[PDB]
Amino acid sequence: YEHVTVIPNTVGVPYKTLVNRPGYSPMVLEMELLSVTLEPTLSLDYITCEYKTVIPSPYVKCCGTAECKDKSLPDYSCKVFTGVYPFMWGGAYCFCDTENTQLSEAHVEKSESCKTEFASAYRAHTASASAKLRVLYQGNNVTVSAYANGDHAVTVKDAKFIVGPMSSAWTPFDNKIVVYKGDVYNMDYPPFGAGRPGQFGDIQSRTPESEDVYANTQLVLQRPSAGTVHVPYSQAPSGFKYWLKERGASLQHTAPFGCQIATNPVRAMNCAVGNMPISIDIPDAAFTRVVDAPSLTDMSCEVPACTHSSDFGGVAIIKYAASKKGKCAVHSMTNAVTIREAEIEVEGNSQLQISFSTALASAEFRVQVCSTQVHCAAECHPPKDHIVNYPAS
Amino acid sequence: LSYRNMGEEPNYQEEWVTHKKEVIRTVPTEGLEVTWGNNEPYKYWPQL
Repeated sequence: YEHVTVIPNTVGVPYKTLVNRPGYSPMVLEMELLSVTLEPTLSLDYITCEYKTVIPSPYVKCCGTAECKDKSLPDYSCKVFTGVYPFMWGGAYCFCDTENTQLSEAHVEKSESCKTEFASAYRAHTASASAKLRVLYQGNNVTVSAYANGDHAVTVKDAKFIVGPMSSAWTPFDNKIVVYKGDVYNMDYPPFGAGRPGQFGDIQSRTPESEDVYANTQLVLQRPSAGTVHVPYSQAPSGFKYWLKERGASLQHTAPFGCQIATNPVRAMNCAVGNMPISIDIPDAAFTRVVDAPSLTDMSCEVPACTHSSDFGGVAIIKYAASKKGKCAVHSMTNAVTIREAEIEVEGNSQLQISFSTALASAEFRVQVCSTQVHCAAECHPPKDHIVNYPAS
Repeated sequence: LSYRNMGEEPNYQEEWVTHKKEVIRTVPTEGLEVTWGNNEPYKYWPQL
């Protein structure tokens, strides 16, 4: 009626499930999760871009005493250079002799590429589970994607799906992550506007489109240009340049758990940890009765080759004699060997040479031939290959 | 080019490469994903 099982939550596993209704016929379903999605609760705190110090117009009081100004901006500064004797391209800038002053006023400013400057200090909240899995039941292999927590239905081919939650949260979420313009960098977000000198976060933007920005980078004006109209204004290095310079590894560079990291929104594709509770709401009317199918009996299970490898190494014949022709299910009634097919066409007194992938060398695989049992034997020798690409059985 | 194990402890080593190189990747229990340059990196899984 309802088949609740746990598939091994891994990318690309042929998750076989034998829905055998008692007094129905044998039913089998082969589903595989293509992608799981970890979607965290992003909560932006620091806005990260390089801070550009806007130096003002030169306050050359030529032949005149300097006056103070309280530049109450982010990093405003007024400095008095006594001895204002600047000369310019039209000549000497002061017609007065020696009593000129240089008021040097320098303020801070955000990045003019601040739209391109995407430093997102997403203080991460909880994670969301989304999953897309294909399913092959009723002779049909079709995909279904959903918010994979188990609080929203999937319904495909008359088959309900309660997918999710996962087992654990060891995922690519850190505590307060940083979107470094496409990158996931797990970082220590500083005091929001009260950041330390020169680190990643010198110009902290408490709003990503805000107007207040904490920038204490030591933008200090030196003594002025000696006879030249120049405001020497020494500031700290590019902390946004440094954190972009020291970008480090991304999520793909930092994949724990075999994790695959994606951005905007940060998606945890291939969170290879935990098993998936999948509940197929089987529509029971499609479940054909036990008298309905061909009556498979008098079978022999002969392992033609036993090669303990990742591939379907035990390819064994089942000389079976069905009651009538039809598509009878091949169910892995044993624990180890996965049947390469799912339901083979049994036409009559013939041999179905189906393959099973296992690892155990002395293999006795018990299989259900649509109602029947067969415990076949195989000496699974070690395969000659060393390293493969895929996963195995 | 970086390498890292295919499980929880990745151990994601990485080296910028300049010359001809012979990388001796260790077959992990979860295998070894290596991205050498700009393609999707190969994931070694050792058959017994």
